[PDB]
Amino acid sequence: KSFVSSPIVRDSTLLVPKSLIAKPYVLPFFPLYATFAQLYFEWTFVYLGTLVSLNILVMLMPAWNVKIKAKFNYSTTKNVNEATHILIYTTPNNGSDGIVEIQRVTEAGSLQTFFQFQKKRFLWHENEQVFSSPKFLVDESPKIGDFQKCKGHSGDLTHLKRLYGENSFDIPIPTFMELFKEHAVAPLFVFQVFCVALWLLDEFWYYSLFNLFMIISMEAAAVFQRLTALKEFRTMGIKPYTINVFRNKKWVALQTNELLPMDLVSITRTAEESAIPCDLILLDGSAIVNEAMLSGESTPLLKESIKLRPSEDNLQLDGVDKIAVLHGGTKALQVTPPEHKSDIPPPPDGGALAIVTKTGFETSQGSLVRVMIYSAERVSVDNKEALMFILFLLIFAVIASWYVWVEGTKMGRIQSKLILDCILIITSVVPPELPMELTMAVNSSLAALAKFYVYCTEPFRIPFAGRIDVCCFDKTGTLTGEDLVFEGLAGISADSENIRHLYSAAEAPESTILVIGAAHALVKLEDGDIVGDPMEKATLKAVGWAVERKNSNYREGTGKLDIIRRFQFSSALKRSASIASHNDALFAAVKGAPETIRERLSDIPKNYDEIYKSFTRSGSRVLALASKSLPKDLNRDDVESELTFNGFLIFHCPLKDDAIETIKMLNESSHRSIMITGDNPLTAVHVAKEVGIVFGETLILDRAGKSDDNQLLFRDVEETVSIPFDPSKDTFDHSKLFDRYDIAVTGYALNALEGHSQLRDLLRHTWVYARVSPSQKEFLLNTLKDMGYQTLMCGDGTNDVGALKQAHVGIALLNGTEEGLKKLGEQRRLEASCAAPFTSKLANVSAVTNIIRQGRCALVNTIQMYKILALNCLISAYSLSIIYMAGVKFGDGQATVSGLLLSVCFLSISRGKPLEKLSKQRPQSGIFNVYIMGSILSQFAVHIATLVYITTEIYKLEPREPQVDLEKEFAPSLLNTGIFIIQLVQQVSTFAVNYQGEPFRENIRSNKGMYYGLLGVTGLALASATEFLPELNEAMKFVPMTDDFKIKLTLTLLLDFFGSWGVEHFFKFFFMDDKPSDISVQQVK
Ligand SMILES: Nc1ncnc2c1ncn2[C@@H]1O[C@H](COP(=O)(O)OP(=O)(O)CP(=O)(O)O)[C@@H](O)[C@H]1O
Repeated sequence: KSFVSSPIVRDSTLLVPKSLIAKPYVLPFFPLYATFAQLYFEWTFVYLGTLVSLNILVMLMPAWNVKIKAKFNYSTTKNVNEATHILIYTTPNNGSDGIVEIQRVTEAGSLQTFFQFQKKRFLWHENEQVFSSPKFLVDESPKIGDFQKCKGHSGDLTHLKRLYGENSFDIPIPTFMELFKEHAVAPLFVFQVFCVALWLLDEFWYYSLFNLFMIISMEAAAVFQRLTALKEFRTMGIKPYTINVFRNKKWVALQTNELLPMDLVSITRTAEESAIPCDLILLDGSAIVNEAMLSGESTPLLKESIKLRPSEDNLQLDGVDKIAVLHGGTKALQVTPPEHKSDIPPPPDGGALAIVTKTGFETSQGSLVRVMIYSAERVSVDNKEALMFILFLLIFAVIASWYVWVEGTKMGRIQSKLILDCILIITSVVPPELPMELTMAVNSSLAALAKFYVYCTEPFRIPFAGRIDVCCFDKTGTLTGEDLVFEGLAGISADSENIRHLYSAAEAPESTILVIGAAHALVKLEDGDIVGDPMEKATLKAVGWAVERKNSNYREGTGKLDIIRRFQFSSALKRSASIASHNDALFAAVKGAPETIRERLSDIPKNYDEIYKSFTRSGSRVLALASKSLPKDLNRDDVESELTFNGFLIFHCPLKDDAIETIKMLNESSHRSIMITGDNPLTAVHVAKEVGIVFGETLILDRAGKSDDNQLLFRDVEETVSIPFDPSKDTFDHSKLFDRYDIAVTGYALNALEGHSQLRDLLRHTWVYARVSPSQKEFLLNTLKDMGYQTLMCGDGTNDVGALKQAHVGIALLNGTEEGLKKLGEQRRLEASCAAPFTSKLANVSAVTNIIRQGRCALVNTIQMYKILALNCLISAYSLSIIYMAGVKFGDGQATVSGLLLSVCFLSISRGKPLEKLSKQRPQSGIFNVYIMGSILSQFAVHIATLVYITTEIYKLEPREPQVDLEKEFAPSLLNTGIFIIQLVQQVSTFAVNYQGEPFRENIRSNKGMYYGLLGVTGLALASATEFLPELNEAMKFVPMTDDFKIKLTLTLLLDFFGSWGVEHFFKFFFMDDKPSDISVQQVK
C-alpha cells in the first residue's frame, strides 16, 4: 500500500493496459446494433440517433476525468515488473491527479524503474520496493568536515546523471496543433459543437455556420493566450554559459548543464544577463552578491569562506553559518581569488572556489518556479455555485419544454419532430461561457495593471484584492523616501548644558570622526564605483571620508584607515561592528540602535537617556556610536563586551510626495490602515500622525523600568500622563483607554503579553507597532488572518519577507526611477523579483490604490456578466417556446440578423473605464445572494408578462386552428413578426438596464462606443417596428401590421424597459453592497 513515497503523493495503484475487445464500449455495443438491425428488418430513427449519441459520448468520457480513464482503459495489478502505467493521487494542496508512464532503461547491468511527475524525478529502490524522490546531503545531516573534505568527482558518473539529472530548467512549449487537440476534447467545446449540430439538423444553415466560425475563433484565441503565457514563463531560464570544473584532479571547461551536487566549480564576475548557476557554498575566497531576486533589495551583501570554521565538531547550520551560502539566481558583482595555498591547485581563472549543493528544480528559485507553473490554484476551482445556477436554469427550461410538448401533441404535430424542438429549447437555455467567466476578467485586469509596472506572479489572488478589510505598511523604504539628509551629531560633549545641541562637522574630536570611518560596509568595486546603503554613503560623504579600491578608506585629511574584519548586521541584532587599524594602534567600532547600545558600553552618560528622546520626538532618526581601544580571529561577545561613548547620528526622513494622498484615500475608502516599523515608537508615532493614521493623542506600551520585571506602563508621547498596567492581574479598561487614545504597541510589550486572554481584544484597536523583529511581524499577520480579516502588506525589503508571504496579497516596492526605466525602454527598442506575490518597479506608493481598484473592477464586472448572460438565455428560451408551440418558426436570415445585432452589443459592453476615486460600497462575492436572484427573477417576470400580453393580442387578431400533421414551415405571419421584434428589443434592453453602475467603474454616457451601439440598435429595431421605412420590412419578410396593433406593440416595449430599469435600480439600491467590518469605522474621540 502507498507504493510511491513522497509528500506530493497520497496513494497510488499500478496499471496495465487492455485491448480493444476488453474496452467497455466496443464489445458491449455490438448486441445493441444487432438487435436494432433485427428489429428494423419513422419513429425508429430517434432510436438509432440516441444510440449513436450514447456511443460517441462514452468514447469521449474517459478524457474528462482521470479516474474514469483508469477504470475504463486500465486494470489494476500488483506486479511492479508487469505494470506499464502508474496512477498518482495527489495531496490536497499540490496540483491534481494524473496518469504517468513507467519507463525502463538498463545501465551497468541493472534495470532502473523511474518516471517523472510534475518535473520532480522518482526512482525504484529495490530493498524498500518504493518510489522515492532523490534527496541531497545538505538537507538531511550536514557535516561541516565533509564539505571541506570533498575533492571533486572522478570516474564514470552515469548513475549520478540518472539520479539527479541535468542541471537546468526543463520547460517544453508545445506546438499549436497539440494544444488545440488537447482543448478540443474539453466538455464545454464538445457541448457547443453538439448544440451547433442540432441547428444544422434543423435546416438552419447560415446561422449554424456563423456560430461555428465564432466558436472556432474563440478557441483559437484562448490557445494563443495560453501559449503566450507559457512562453512568458520561460524567461526565468538562463542560457548555459561555460565555467571551469575540477574533475579528474585537474581543471576542465564544462557548460552549466553538466553539474551535479558536490562538484567543485570556480565562479567569476557574473556575465551580463546571467546569474549564479545553482546553490553553491563557499570554500575559499570572497564575493559580493546582490540578493535582488530572493530578498528584493539592491544593497549588496558580503560573503566569506567556510575554511576558517572548525571542521570536526561543528555542524552546518544555515543560521549563523549563512555567510557562506550563495543562492542561485543572484548576480555576483565581484570575487577575490584565494589568499593562501592549499592541496588543490589554483583555478585557471581568478574566481573563488565553491561547492555545489542542489541542482535544477530543487533549488529555491527553481522550486518557486515549479510551484508557480504547475501547483498553482486556478480561480474558482470548486465551481459549485455555477453548477447550482445551471441546474436552476435547466429546471426552468424543463418547465417550459413540458408545455411545449403538450401543445405540440395537442395541435396534431408528429412527435418525431417535436422531440427535437424540446431538445433545442433545453439545450438553448444553457449559457456556455458561464464557468469560464471570472478567468477572462482576471486576465484583462492583469493586462491593464502591467501598464503601470505592477507585475503579478500568482494571478488567483486578484479577487482577494477587491475587498480588503485591513492593510498594513512598512515605515522606512515604503512610506519614507530612500534619500536621507544628514542633520548633525549630538550629545558628543559630556557637559551637555544644552539638550538640543548639534555639532555640524569638523567640530567633534578625532574619536568620533575615526569611529564613523571605521564602522561602515561600503566597498569600491574593481572597475571603479561605490555600492552600499544610501544612508551610509550620505553620512560618509557628509563627514568627509573617501573609500579606495582596497579596504583602506583614507584621504580625509586625518590619516589612512583600513578595515581588517567586519561583522554582519542583522534584523534581530540591532547592531553592526567593525574592527579597524590606524597608523598608531588598533581599535574597534560599533554602531547600532541606542536602546541596545546603552546596555553594552561601560560609562553611561548623564544625559544619554534624555538627548535621544528629546531628538526622536520630532521626526529625526538616531543611531549610536561607540568605540573601544584594543591592543594586538576572535569571538563576537568580546569586541562588544564593554565600550565607550562617542556621539549620536541624527538623520532626517523626507516623506514621499505620493504617501500623503494615498493614505487619505484609503481612510476614506472604507479601509483601515496600520503601520509596522522598526524604529523606536517616537518616530513611528510621529510619522503615523503626520500621514494621517492617528489624529489625536497617542499612548505607548513599553517596559516599566530597567529591570526585566515584565510590567507594562502606558506612557504619553510627551510624558504628561502615566498609567500603569500589569500582565498577570490587570485587564484593559475599554472606556478609559481604548476610546480616548488609540494606543500604539511596542514589540517588547507584545512579547510579554503572549498567551494573554485579552490579546485579541487589544490587537483590534492599536494602529501603530514599533520595534518588532521579523518573527513578530509574521505573528501579527497570522493573527490578523486568524480573526477573519483579509490583509494587504506593502513592504520595502528583506526585513519582512516572511510577513509578505503570509498576507492574502503582498506587494514589494522595488526602488526605481522613471527616467531610468524610460532610458532602458528606449535602449530595448533600439536593440523579475519573485520575492512576493506581486511586484512594483516604480518607487511610487500609488500601487496599492491601483491594485485595489483593479480587483474591485474585476469582481463587479463578473457580477454584471453573470446577470446579463442568465437573463438573455432565459428570454431566448421562452421566446423560442412561444413560437414552437404553434407551427411557425424563424427563418435563417432573421436569426442571423439577430445574432449580429446582439454581437455588436457584446463587443462594446466590455469596454469601460474605472473611476479614479474609490467608493465606499464594497461588492460582495458569490453567485447566490438576495441581489442576483431577486433582480434576475423580477426582470424575467416583467419580460414574461409583456410577452404573454402581446401573444394574447396576436392570437386575438388572427386565430389559429389545429391542422392534422403540422409541419414547421417558415412563412410571414403576425406571430413571427411580433415575437421576433419583441425578442430582439428585450435582449437589447437587458444590456442597457443591467450595465454596471457609476460608483464602481463609470456611467453609460461617458463611453461613446456602447452608447452609439445601443442607440443605433434601438433605432433600427424601432424603425422596423414603426414601419417608418418600407424597404426594410419588405426585404426581411415582415407582414404589414394594423395601425391599431403597432401602438400597443411599441407602448408595451417602452413600458417593459421602464419597469425593468425601475426594478433593477430598486434592488441595486437596497441589497448590493455588504456591510464593512467593525474594525474599519472612523470613530471620533
Ligand atoms: N547597518 C545598521 N547599522 C547600525 N544600526 C542599524 C543598521 N540598520 C538598522 N539599524 C538600526 O536597527 C534598528 C532596527 O533595524 P530594522 O531593519 O529592523 O528597522 P529599519 O527601520 O532599519 C527597516 P523598516 O523601517 O522597514 O522597518 C533601526 O532602527 C536602526 O536604528
